[PDB]
Order: sequence, then structure tokens, then C-alpha cells
Amino acid sequence: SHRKFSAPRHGSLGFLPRKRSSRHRGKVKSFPKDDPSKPVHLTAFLGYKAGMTHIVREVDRPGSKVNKKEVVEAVTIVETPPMVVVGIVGYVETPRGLRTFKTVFAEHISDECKRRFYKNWHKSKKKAFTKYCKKWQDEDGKKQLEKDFSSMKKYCQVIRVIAHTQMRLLPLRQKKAHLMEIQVNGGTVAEKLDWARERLEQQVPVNQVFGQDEMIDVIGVTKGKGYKGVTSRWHTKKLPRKTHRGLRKVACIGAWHPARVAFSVARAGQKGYHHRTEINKKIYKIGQGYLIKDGKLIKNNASTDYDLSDKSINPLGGFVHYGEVTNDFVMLKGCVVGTKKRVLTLRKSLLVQTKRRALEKIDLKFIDTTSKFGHGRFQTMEEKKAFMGPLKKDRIAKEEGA
Amino acid sequence: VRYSLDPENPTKSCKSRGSNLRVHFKNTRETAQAIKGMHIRKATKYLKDVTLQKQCVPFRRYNGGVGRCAQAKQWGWTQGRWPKKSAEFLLHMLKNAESNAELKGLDVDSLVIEHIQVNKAPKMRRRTYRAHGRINPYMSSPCHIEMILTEKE
Amino acid sequence: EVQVLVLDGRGHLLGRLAAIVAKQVLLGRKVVVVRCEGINISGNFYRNKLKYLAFLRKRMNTNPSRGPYHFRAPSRIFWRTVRGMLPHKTKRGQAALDRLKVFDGIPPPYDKKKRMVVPAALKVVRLKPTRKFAYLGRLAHEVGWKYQAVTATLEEKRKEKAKIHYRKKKQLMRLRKQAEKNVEKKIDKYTEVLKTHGLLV
RNA sequence: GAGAGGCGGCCGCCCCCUCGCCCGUCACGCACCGCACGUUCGUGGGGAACCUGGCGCUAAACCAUUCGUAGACGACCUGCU
RNA sequence: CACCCACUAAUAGGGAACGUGAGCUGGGUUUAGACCGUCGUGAGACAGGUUAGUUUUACCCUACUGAUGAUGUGUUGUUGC
RNA sequence: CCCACUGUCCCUACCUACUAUCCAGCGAAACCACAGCCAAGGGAACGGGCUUGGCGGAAUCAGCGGGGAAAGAAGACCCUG
RNA sequence: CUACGCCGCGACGAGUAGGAGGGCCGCUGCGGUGAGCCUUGAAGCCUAGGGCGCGGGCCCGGGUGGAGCCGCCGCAGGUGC
RNA sequence: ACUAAUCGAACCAUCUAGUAGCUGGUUCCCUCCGAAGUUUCCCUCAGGAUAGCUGGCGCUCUCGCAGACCCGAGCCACGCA
Ligand SMILES: [Mg+2]
Ligand SMILES: [Mg+2]
Ligand SMILES: [Mg+2]
Ligand SMILES: [Mg+2]
Ligand SMILES: [Mg+2]
Ligand SMILES: [Mg+2]
Ligand SMILES: [Mg+2]
Ligand SMILES: [Mg+2]
Ligand SMILES: [Mg+2]
Ligand SMILES: [Mg+2]
Ligand SMILES: [Mg+2]
Ligand SMILES: [Mg+2]
Ligand SMILES: [Mg+2]
Ligand SMILES: [Mg+2]
Ligand SMILES: [Mg+2]
Ligand SMILES: [Mg+2]
Ligand SMILES: [Mg+2]
Ligand SMILES: [Mg+2]
Ligand SMILES: [Mg+2]
Ligand SMILES: [Mg+2]
Ligand SMILES: [Mg+2]
Ligand SMILES: [Mg+2]
Repeated sequence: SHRKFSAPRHGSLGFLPRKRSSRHRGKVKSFPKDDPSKPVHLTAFLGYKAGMTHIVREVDRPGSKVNKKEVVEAVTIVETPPMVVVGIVGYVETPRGLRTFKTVFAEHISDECKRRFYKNWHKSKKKAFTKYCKKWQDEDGKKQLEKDFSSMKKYCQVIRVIAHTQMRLLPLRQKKAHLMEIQVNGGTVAEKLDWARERLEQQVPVNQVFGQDEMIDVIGVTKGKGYKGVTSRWHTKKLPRKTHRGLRKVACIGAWHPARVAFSVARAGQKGYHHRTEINKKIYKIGQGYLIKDGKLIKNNASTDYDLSDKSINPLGGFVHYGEVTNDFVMLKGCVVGTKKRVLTLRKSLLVQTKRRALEKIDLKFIDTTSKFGHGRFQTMEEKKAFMGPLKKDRIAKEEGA
Repeated sequence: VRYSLDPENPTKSCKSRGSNLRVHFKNTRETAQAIKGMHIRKATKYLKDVTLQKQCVPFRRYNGGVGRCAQAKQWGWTQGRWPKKSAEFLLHMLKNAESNAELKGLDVDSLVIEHIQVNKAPKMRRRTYRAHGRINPYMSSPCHIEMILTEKE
Repeated sequence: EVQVLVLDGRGHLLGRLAAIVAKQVLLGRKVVVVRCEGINISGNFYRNKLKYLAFLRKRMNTNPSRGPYHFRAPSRIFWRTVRGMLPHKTKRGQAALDRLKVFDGIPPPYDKKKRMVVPAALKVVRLKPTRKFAYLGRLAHEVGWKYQAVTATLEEKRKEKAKIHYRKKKQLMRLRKQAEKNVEKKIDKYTEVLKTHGLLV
């Protein structure tokens, strides 16, 4: 007999292998479709979720209630130190799919990049790519490399560059860099191969890959929640209090026939740490990072055209559970999958942005830098000192300072 | 006394035996299979590590409900445990066999456990009390153990 | 036979060719079918597409990952047809199935080899010219096969190379005929023997 | 030659025999006394080990420890002159 | 089942052992107590009404959910399709 | 039925104790033709086995309640003697 | 040519419930008989040992064991799972 | 309701191996033959008697038993379907 009232299904069947992700980085799985007309460019980047904050901006949406009105919008800060290119892969299109044709690695692979190849770097002899890097010097290896480049030029359809992050510039414990193949788009195979070969051993900042106020896709692994029941995993209805053997369950897991439990029935297991792709994440700001010309510069991080406050994107007391952000950062809009200091993949959008939500100019008026380690109420150190004046510890330091 | 698998040369070999030993038969069988074929020094330090929970014995046949451990990857297995009582009993038997080897006058730095066997001993009856006036058995599962050590290097 | 039998799949009807191939592999013979995207199926295209969509609907309701595995490549479709004509649940049937190789297009092992044809399975003789038929490549593409375009491009490259090789062979044959016309005083002695015994009209 | 190239073709040098393909002359070979598994691929595939010369290499993985972006336990992310 | 109130794009009909009790609940029916009406001389009866009335076991195999792993590529790792 | 009150609910969340979980020691019972992946067919008219197809990959861990027309009792309802 | 023996020819052979015949099939004990077997190894048990019979079953080899056992003609059953 | 975990008649022993038209089981081999679920009567309808179908034991006769190798020298058995 049918169910007495209709009700939509709990959860999606499009994410059914609700299992721990087989990877921690988060792979792209679909690069933007390549057209030779465009200039040569990269399509992806690797960043680290520093934390969240909120901004104030004036909206330029005609016909809306917030037209020329201020809004407060939550933003996510993703630290993006420049990627370092260390290799080139060529792919050839086969009737069985794409297959890797030839991989050429640069000389002088960075020390942190070599850590990726070793499970136990402490006991390792650090021997990786030592014999390979000697073929960039002798004539025989150089001729073989030229032949490999010619083979890539004449046989490959799409090429990708192996780029790695710079661990030494991040406040995290991990010194093992994250490797990634980033597809090169926009030209003939020869042109993109020349471009990539020039970019070997070089650093690619995030402002070269992405631009202001463009909407990109964020790929990563969500926060792990462990082993969870159906009420927390599939958000099913809680059974009444009078239930005998438990109320945080699913009452009926199937009819008598088909005499089995279907794959579409909500059942307890792993929740979280799933690989997810979210599209249409607008870039509100691309931070410039810290510089030393005459003194340390932090103002280019959170000072706007209306603030003019010599403050950085780092909140008072630092980003909670992350550290201090000193490199380039990308200010996305809204929330992003993953914990703090979780590696994220930023990908160019596969679609064509023509809606008025997209292609809308973003002009920040204020960036909140109050302490997130509590109910912070002062934007900067100097403002807090000017408000609260001298304290007892200031007095006891000043007596010693004479 | 009669052993199974008498040594091919009972002058390079020493024997040990125990009967009705108060250890569980399944854990002892798994531990004995773990130490079978080992050199006597390797077996002794491995049993000490098993007691110290630094190395495990893989539970291969009697593995129903046995949990998984990281030290089972040393073997080709996923499940493993650290039976302290079986390790102590086999350590005592190893010391007895080494003393026998000393008595036979063959050096104990080349001994290898070529044969080790765990046999079920007669069960011993105890009593447990159940819900509705019912009595159920509470048997123990002791074991007979024998081992043969042999000189080779 | 002891050598590998290479069959061109173009212009062949699906079931006829599959039955021939099944009986061949059951006789301890190696069979390789290339260009499985050229296989024809009798009946108009919409009917055969409906047949394969109905096949797509057959899945295990409890756990579709266990159910029938609907293969979308033309080679795998032909392989499944041949398996349907084989006792694939016995050791003999599985051994016979392992002697069959199927490909879309013609791979480098077989693009330099002569390809056989089964007249009993050809569309031109087994089908009336007024009847309609479907291409396995188009049906596979419109049911989920992804590599129709790359297979077409590689087939075009292979056809260009084959055209060059054929022009070389024609030049060689012309030169051979010229050579035969050059040596006839020293060749007529054996030429008349061959003519006497039925060879060499 | 890249679709699975696992292959194919062409040059320069050196060293052989003028033999090898056809029709003929000339005699011989164990001719094993009627008999089967003969005849090839083939120097076949796979595995241990001995000798023989040359040209070359000197590493990782796991456990233990650590982390906590993870976690029932395994597993996972990490760190260690 | 029914009927009514209100919202709604619509408030369509059904199946799966009249889906679903080692999932629940126990209001109903359908034990033992009891009251009423009718019937019976009576014990007692009543698809008539009413009130109170123990809802047991999974640790097995499979299914499903998640978690280790396993086959092959010499070992092992990274990046991938 | 009303006032008050509230997580009964909308609509669930978090925290604590004891477990469950892993380990050292100790260590049962129920149940058991053989066993255990499905669709359809026919069949004692609802198959785990048979027919036809789908297919099938060691050893396991924590859960789970769809199946085993699961277990518990030679049906207490109905009929016969 | 053990006449309860031997030989020839012709036809035929399903089987539940059930009936009958044969059994040089088998178990235990008694009367006879084997100038039977046996500590130079009985019964019993084990056996990748050799065989016989359609079959019930039986004989022989090897091992273990350590004191009893079997064949034939009749007799009698607490006689075959 | 309670009357020693027993109460719409306690417990113990005996009559007692109570009766059962009802359920369950009923132990070696081969060979030959081989069914009925129908008639009549029965407080009979899950059972009997009775006739039918079956088996066993026979008995009374019938054709001759042929030429010691061989070779018949109108008429060709009681009776039965
Ligand atoms: Mg409906
Ligand atoms: Mg309750
Ligand atoms: Mg905070
Ligand atoms: Mg279990
Ligand atoms: Mg108890
Ligand atoms: Mg009690
Ligand atoms: Mg129902
Ligand atoms: Mg149920
Ligand atoms: Mg229930
Ligand atoms: Mg009730
Ligand atoms: Mg009542
Ligand atoms: Mg009255
Ligand atoms: Mg009333
Ligand atoms: Mg009450
Ligand atoms: Mg448990
Ligand atoms: Mg079925
Ligand atoms: Mg009954
Ligand atoms: Mg009863
Ligand atoms: Mg018969
Ligand atoms: Mg008896
Ligand atoms: Mg018996
Ligand atoms: Mg009956």
C-alpha cells in the first residue's frame, strides 16, 4: 500500500558513496574546455583556508531593495602563496580516454617539493630526482629532453604543469608541499608548451591565474564528523519519545519485498570528509601580501578606499586555529568546504558568467578585523590602546623603562 | 615421551613440553604460529615485545571479533592482539628448552624453532548463573604445548 | 586455424557476425574484431535505440552497482552479444571468451594487417536494399559512448596512411608488370608451363 | 611509426664466398632389413642455483614516536640536527 | 473511510505478504476482572455499548551502511586516466 | 474544556555519567538438513538450490534491522475425536 | 554325473503399498564336526596395501594389540538402524 | 483468589506399560509377481466389516515329448476371447 502522505526524499542520491574521501587535496576532475583563441593561461590554483570574516560594501543591483545600500557579507580568506612550476605533462586523446604521454620535470626541484615523494622524510636519503636532474646537464640527456618536448609538441592534445605550494611561507606545521597538475589552456600545443617551458622553476602568483570579482569554483574535502547516525547524517525525522529501542533511527528500512535493503535507504556511517565541488564563488579581493621596501607593509591587506587604516587581514589576536596570514590571499564570498588550514583547489568556472549576479563590480568599504577568539570589539591594536588608555602592566613596564 | 614430528637428527635438537597449561588454546595457537620458524633470540625478544605491546601476533584462524591494529601489517594480516599470558608461557617453555639444550651440550645461539604444536587439553568445569534459574557451563580451555629446537647457522 | 583471425566489423550485421565469431572461438580459434563502430543492426535507428534504452532500464533495484553492466562502447556491445551466444558460466565458455578481442577503430597491432570479411554476416547480402538499418557507432554515441569523435579522427589518420601505402603498392605492381613485359624471352619457358597447368591465365 | 608507438625501413665501414635459383653430368651418405609420439615455432615461457667476463647502483616501506585538518578500532593528515 | 476549517500550482489515484510490530505505538479488535441493555429457568451468550488489561531474543548468514585490506604490474612512492 | 506551564511538536542541537568501542585477563547461551547474491519462469499457486538470464574475487571490523515465510511453544482461534 | 548335479534351446526383465523365494549375507549362544587356528601372537582397532562378489559382505598384506577365536552340518534368538 | 515457584480441585506413591479409530518412528541384500482409493452395511463420514483388485500354495487336464547325426510320413487338442 502507498504511503498516506507525500514527502520528499531525505538527502541526495548524487553523493551516495558517503565515504571518507580517498584523497586529502581535492582533485579538479574537470578542467575548463580549452579553446586556442584565448591567450595562454593557467586554470587552477592551490590555497589554504585561513578563516572567515565579514565585509561592508555598497550594492549596485538596480531594481533591488539593496540598490545603493550597504550590506554585510561573510567572506572566506584563503591564503595563496605563489605556486612553483616543476614539471610538464602531456596527454594524448585515445579511444579509451586521455592517457599520460610524457612527463618532463625541471632541474632544481625545491626541497619542500621533494618531501611529497617520501613517506618518511626523516629517515630518507633524499635521493629522489637526483639521477634525473643530471640529464639536464649532459648533452645526451638534453637531446633526450628535446626529443621528449618534440614528441609532446607533435602528439599531445592537452598539456598540464606540475606546480607545488610553498610550505615554508605558511604558519602550519606541515613542511610537505602539495603537488598538483594544472591544465594550461588557450593556444596551440606548441605555444602552451613554450609558455610552460619558460615558466619552469618559476613562481606563479595567484593574481596571474585569477582576477578581481570573477566567480570561480572551489574544490576540497569537507570537515570530518566521524561515525554518525541517520538523524545527523541524512537528517531524517526523530522518532517519538515513546519509542522503545531508540528514536534516532529510521523506522522502516524497506518493505517485505524486494526482500533486501535498497541502496537508497538512510543508514548510519561516516559523515563528513567528503570530496565536494562548489561553483560560483565570487572573488571579492585578491590580497597583496607583506612587503619590505623601507618598512613592513600590511596596509594593502584590509585597508580599502574608504578605510585607510594601516591594518592587515589578520584579525586581532590572529586567525583562530590557523596562524597569521602574510602571503597573497583571495577573499571569496560566503563559506568554503573544509576545516581551517585545509588545502583548497580554486578552479576557473566551467560555465559562462552572464547573469547580473556575476560580472558585478565589487568595491569594499570595510573589512572586519575584530578578534574572532571571542566577542572581539576592537579593529586594531592602536584603537584598543586609544580607547582603554594605559593599564597596570603598562605602568609597571614604564616604571622599569624610566 | 612421544612427540609428533620427531627431529631428523636428535643430536642437534632439544625438546620441551607442557601439559594442562592454564592458558587459552586459541591465543596460544596463534602465538605459537607467530613464533614458529624463528631463531630463539628473535623469538624471545618478539615474545617480550608482545608482552610490552610493541609487536603483535596475527590472529589468522581464530579471528572472530578480533580488532584491527597497525602492527598486524608487519605480517600479511589486518587483525592482531597481544596475548600476555601465552607470551609468558611460551617464554617459560623457551627457557626450559634452552636449559635442555645446555644439558645436551649444544650451543644455544643457533637454535631455531622448527616444530611447535598446541593441542587442546581436557576442559575444566566451572559454573555460571543465568536469568531464569538456569545453569550454564563456564569451561576453561587449557592446552598442551610441545616444541623442538634445532641447531642451524 | 592456428593464426589469429582478424575481421573487419564494417558493414556486418551484429547477430550474424557475433554468432559466427562465437562458433569460431568455441573451436579453439583466436578472433579479433576491429572497427566495431561500423557494425550495422537491421531495423531503423529509432527502434534499435529503443531496444538499447529498454536494456538500460534493466537494473538491480536494490543495488544497481551489482546489476547488469550496460557497456556503451561498440566493441563492448559486440563483446556482450558474443558472450550472450557463449556458455560464459563454464570454464570452456570463459576460455572461449578470452580468445576474442574487440576494438573500436583499428589499433596499431592490426592496422598493418589484412582483414577478413564474413559474407554470411554482411549487410549487403543479408538485408534487402529497401530495409532500414542502424549504425552501432551512432547508437553507442547517442546512448553514452564518449569517444566517437576521437575514434573518427584516428580512423581518418589511419585511412590517410593506408592510402599512401596503397599508392606505393600500386606503383610496385605497375613496376612488376613492366618487369614481366621486359623479361619474356627468358620467362616464356616457365610461363607456358604455368599456363599449361591452370595457373596464370 | 604514439590509438595499445614494443615495430619497420635506409645508409657508411669491415669480413665471406662466387656457393646458393632452373635444366643437366657424376657418385656417395647407417641402405638400421614394412610399422606409432616422426617434421617446426624453439636458443619457447616460468622458478631456484653454479661458473664465466665487462659495464653500473648503494634505497625505501612498515612498526614504535609525533600530530589532530582525522578517528569506534583499523585507516587518514602531519613532524623528528 | 468520512466531513469541515485554512493555505496552495495542486492539495491525483494506487502497489510493494490489504509494504513496514526482533522498527515503534497499543487507541481498536480478540483471553482472564467488572458494569449496562437484550436473550436464557440457569450456568452463560450477544460483527451491542463501556472500563482496566506483561508487545520477549540478533552476537548468526545474507542484504544495506560505512571501515581495513586482498589479486596483478619486481619492490615502493608521486602524479594521473 | 480553560489558565499556567513547558523540547509533546515545528526542528532539532549540545553537554554529563555508565556503556557500547579497542586492549590484558576470563568467558557462555539461543540456534544449526546443507547452506547462504538477484530478476523472471514453472512448481504444494511468494526459491538460497531447479530452468533461462544478470553475474560471481581471500580474510575481516563497527553498525543495522529488508529477508532467512528467523528463534521461542506438538496453534490457545476454528474443526474433528 | 556335488542328479539338490551338469547341459541345451526359446521368450522375457518398470515398480509404491503388499506378497513370496533365495542368500557360500551378517550378529550372539547350544549340540556335532574340522587329529581346525593361536604367545614363532587370538579377539579388537587403524590402513594412499592386493583382490573377490550385482549386492548384503568377504578374504589376504602392513601396523597396533596381548589371550583367546573361526569354518562346515543342525539348533535357538533380547539377531542387522 | 490462596492452600510450599503447582489450583476451574495441591503434592507423593500405587492401580499403570490405563485407553487412543490420532501423530511420530519401525533396523540386511538380490530375484519374481504386484495394487486400491470402488459396491453394500455400520451413531459411519480421519475407522471397520463386506465384495472387488493382489500374492502364495497347488491340483485336474490338454499338444506332443520321436527318430542314436539325419529324416513328417478330407483329417490335424480339452477349451477359451
Ligand atoms: Mg501518491
Ligand atoms: Mg515503550
Ligand atoms: Mg569566534
Ligand atoms: Mg561476528
Ligand atoms: Mg548471571
Ligand atoms: Mg533462582
Ligand atoms: Mg499489512
Ligand atoms: Mg518486520
Ligand atoms: Mg513486537
Ligand atoms: Mg487496549
Ligand atoms: Mg474481558
Ligand atoms: Mg431475565
Ligand atoms: Mg455512550
Ligand atoms: Mg490499571
Ligand atoms: Mg561487539
Ligand atoms: Mg528470486
Ligand atoms: Mg497441534
Ligand atoms: Mg497443544
Ligand atoms: Mg522387477
Ligand atoms: Mg531388539
Ligand atoms: Mg547400533
Ligand atoms: Mg492422517
